[PDB]
Amino acid sequence: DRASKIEQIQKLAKYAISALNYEDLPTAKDELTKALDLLNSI
Amino acid sequence: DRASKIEQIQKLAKYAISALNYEDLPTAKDELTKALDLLNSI
Amino acid sequence: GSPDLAARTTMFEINVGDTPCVLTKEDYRTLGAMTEGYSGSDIAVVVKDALMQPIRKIQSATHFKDVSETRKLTPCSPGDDGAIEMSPDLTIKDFLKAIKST
Amino acid sequence: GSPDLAARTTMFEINVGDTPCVLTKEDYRTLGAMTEGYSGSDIAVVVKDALMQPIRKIQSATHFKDVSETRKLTPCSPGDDGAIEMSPDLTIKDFLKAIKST
Repeated sequence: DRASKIEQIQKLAKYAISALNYEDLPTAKDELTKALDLLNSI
Repeated sequence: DRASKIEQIQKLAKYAISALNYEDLPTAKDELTKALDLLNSI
Repeated sequence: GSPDLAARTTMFEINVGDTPCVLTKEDYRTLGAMTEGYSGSDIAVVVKDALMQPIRKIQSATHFKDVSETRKLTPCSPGDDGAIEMSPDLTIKDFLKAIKST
Repeated sequence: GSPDLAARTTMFEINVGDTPCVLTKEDYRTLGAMTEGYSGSDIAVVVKDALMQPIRKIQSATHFKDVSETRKLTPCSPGDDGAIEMSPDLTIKDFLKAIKST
């Protein structure tokens, strides 16, 4: 972990980006969050 | 705006990703934030 | 003098031509006004950029949903019922995007 | 029987060979143990994946800093003094990454 946690944030922040490509704010505001919380979990 | 605000979040969330590629948590926790706040500004 | 929302309307038509889409006339009238002061090459470039879009959507978006004939997966958010993580139509919204990006 | 942290040490060497890097012996001793139970093809693949890395860094990272001879910009976070938005060395940390990704 960590080396992966740092890798999963990116995984999240990507999905989030991919989500805004359909204006899906819901998913976005969530993944961009599950990600941030985790960067604090670091 | 908006059509752009939605475009600048992605711009942020990218930089954030690019930042974690040097383990730079500082930048990350910031851009991934300036971005989120803005998705709420939507 | 350059095209006048009237001449710009037809210009969008012409460049799209047969390309499978559904922008009703209404939609063209709009893109004609969005382009006040644009030129033929301009409007023409514009339309070349749109299109190549349905393709970009499937190139960047890594998450496809099934809308099936047997099966027909396409780019989707992932909060759309069935999102299958794995690496569409030309709405007026597509010509909209390439208006700013040029 | 497969290589034993000893045979795996040299295997990492061999595949790197002359490739400009600086992993001191210490570093190889490490990658030799990380690979307990690995095979020649394995360790060999592993090393092919590392490398091609310095290249990926410059391919994905769109933000280069100047560390200059006249000028020599490279991939950087952007919170590094001088980050110039616009589209490196083989540390032991590079062989580290491709250990998980395989």
